[PDB]
Amino acid sequence: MILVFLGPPGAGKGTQAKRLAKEKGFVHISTGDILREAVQKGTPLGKKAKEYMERGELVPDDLIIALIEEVFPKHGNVIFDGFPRTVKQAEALDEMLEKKGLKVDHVLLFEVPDEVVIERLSGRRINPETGEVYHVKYNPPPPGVKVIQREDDKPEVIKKRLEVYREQTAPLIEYYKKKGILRIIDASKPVEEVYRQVLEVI
Repeated sequence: MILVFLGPPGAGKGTQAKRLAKEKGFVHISTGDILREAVQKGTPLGKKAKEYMERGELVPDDLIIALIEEVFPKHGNVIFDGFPRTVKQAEALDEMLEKKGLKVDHVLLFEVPDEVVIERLSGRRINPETGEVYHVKYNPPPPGVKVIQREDDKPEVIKKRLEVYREQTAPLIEYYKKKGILRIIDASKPVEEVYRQVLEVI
């Protein structure tokens, strides 16, 4: 079966993805990985994707689709983690899948209140003399170790970032809602209870 896992950063969706992959025997797919490998190996699509990045352009959607179609497991059990990102990608993904007589079975939307995402992300502190990460609330640094707060983790910026995430994702969500395949997960819950919801929907 094929699953898509979507959610903003801070939602913990990849932890859920990796556990399910391990227990059930899915291939976990991050498009970042497949792209990086193709570009490094210098395959024909790897080379084409590369020219685009060098110019300052996004890699076109049909290229990412073709990269996925290349390394796609024969058994057809995969979890897409954070992809598609747009409606356009969703349409092209659907198209290449049905070319194999396969479909997306479930899309899991990991929902979590803005308030909680801000607390998770904004709380982060970095030792710039190692790069070792801490959290003012969850895992405080020793009083004494020098730590900073990345500009990006300021509540202002994160707020902006969720707003952009929603603008981009709303139409994706609606597209999957229209097909009757969107399952809502309450990701505000303890990790074991989130995993319970995922198992329930599948």
